[PDB]
Amino acid sequence: ATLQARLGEMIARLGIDVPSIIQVLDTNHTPPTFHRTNKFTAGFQSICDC
Amino acid sequence: MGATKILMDSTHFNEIRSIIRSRSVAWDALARSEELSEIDASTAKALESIGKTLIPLIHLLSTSDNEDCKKSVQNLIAELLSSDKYGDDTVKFFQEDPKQLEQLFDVSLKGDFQTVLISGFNVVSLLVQNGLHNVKLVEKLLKNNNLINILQNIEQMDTCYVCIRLLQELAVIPEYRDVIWLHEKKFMPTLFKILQRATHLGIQLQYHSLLLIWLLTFNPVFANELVQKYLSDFLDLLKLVKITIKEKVSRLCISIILQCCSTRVKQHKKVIKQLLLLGNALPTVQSLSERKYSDEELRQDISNLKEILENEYQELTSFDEYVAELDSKLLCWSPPHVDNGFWSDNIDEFKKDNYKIFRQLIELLQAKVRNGDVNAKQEKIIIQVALNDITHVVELLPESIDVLDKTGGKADIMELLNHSDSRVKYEALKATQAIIGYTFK
Amino acid sequence: LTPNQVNDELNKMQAFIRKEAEEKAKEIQLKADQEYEIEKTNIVRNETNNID
Amino acid sequence: KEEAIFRSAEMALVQFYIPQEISRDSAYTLGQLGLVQFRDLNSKVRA
Repeated sequence: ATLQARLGEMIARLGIDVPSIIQVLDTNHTPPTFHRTNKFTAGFQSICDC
Repeated sequence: MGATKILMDSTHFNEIRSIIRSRSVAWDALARSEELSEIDASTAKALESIGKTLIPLIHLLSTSDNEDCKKSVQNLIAELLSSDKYGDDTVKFFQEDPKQLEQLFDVSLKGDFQTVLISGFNVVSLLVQNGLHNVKLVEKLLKNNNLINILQNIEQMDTCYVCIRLLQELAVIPEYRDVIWLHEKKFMPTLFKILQRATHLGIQLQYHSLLLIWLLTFNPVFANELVQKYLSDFLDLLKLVKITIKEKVSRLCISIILQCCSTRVKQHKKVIKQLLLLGNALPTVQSLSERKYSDEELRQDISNLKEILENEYQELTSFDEYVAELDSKLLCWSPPHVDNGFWSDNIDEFKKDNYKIFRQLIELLQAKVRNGDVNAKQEKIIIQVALNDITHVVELLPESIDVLDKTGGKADIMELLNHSDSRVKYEALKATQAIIGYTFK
Repeated sequence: LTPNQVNDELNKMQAFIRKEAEEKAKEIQLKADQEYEIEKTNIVRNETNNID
Repeated sequence: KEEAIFRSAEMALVQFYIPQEISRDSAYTLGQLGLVQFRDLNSKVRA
């Protein structure tokens, strides 16, 4: 939702009225691995998942 | 459903149609109020529902004094013309009797801004049919003050866009193309203002505005007139195309520029080409060619423009042209990058008559320095061009150093090295380095 | 909601592409008509020079 | 709300269709946003 809102804000900033919406494609492939981390945990998580 | 129909985007025109369609009590209530005729009421009854009764409807609209009722009737007529279920009948009812078209046009171009816009759109749609062009009626509509005032009001973006689209559609037929340019000064400055302002509706306004200019650019005489009388907008069109986002606008701008610079147009081979060089068009065209335009037609137009610019640059590489420019003042910058440079034949010719051209250039520079008007921007540009040419000549012919020293050119260059004009200062420093580095060694 | 919005946006994009294609076709038609008028008059003169 | 990470969060594979004109601007704003990993599309085409 945030990504779509940012894209819409960009489209408003630009002069093009052509939509550029996006939709989810649920494949069977393995999704990537995402870890939000604060500065108190970034080094810890990096050393752990090395 | 008719030969052709308008295809306005109607960002606010559709809202205007809905508002007009919102109020419909005037179709029959006016007759009860002794305003509209009973036959007029019967005709408007059909209009209320979503071949021959058009003429009495037009007569009732003309005779009616209630502006709202006239606006509703005109909106209904416009919808019938636009609607596929009645477009063919609407086209036929005027095609088979073109006499009433003039009366209908006279009925239009009046009332409120929305009402006037709707009536004008209806009139344009009627007059844009394959038959019954009615050039005189088109000229009268162009001379109408209401439409011109609506078009000039750049503040109302929706109204300006609607007026521009109507004018562009009315210029599709070449029969009315010449009459359109008859009042070019009335609208084109506003049209060029729209492009200047740019540099959904806003993008759409530019596309038709560029189309309107391009459409009128078919006639070579009109092309030359537009290039001359409005050279500022013609020059700024290159920058607009460079900064444009949509590919259609850039393609239209490139096509307009090419048509203006086409060899068919009179004085285009020289005056227009030089004006392009006066606008730094060569690097812009090179960058545009570097850019990967999606449209194949746009790519072909860019290639043609690049070829034309290359031919103009080659023609500008004439030593005779450089001599002629040096004969007068206000030297141009396109020759001196080749003739006093890659075109060593020009330098060899300048060598003749004991550095005659070098002596003339040194005399011009000394006169400019002694004039005391170096602070002038034009004088600064002339001095910079002269310094660049002198530096180019000195490297080729070391013998000219003695001529410069005898004429005081070395002292003048040294003094100019301290000039506050940084652009001129760089050229002066380069010339001094060339003279001291090579000849004085 | 999102799949319906995605379908609506896809339809809008298709309509925009169709409108852009129609505008390009109209511009091409106008340019072709102008070029035909320019060349045919020149071609007519070239072919009728012998007759003249 | 919050989207903290024990091990990961449910992430989605999303396809993008964009117009040619605004493609570079969309790429720039996405890069300065920096949130999506593009999988392989034209890796067959060599450098």
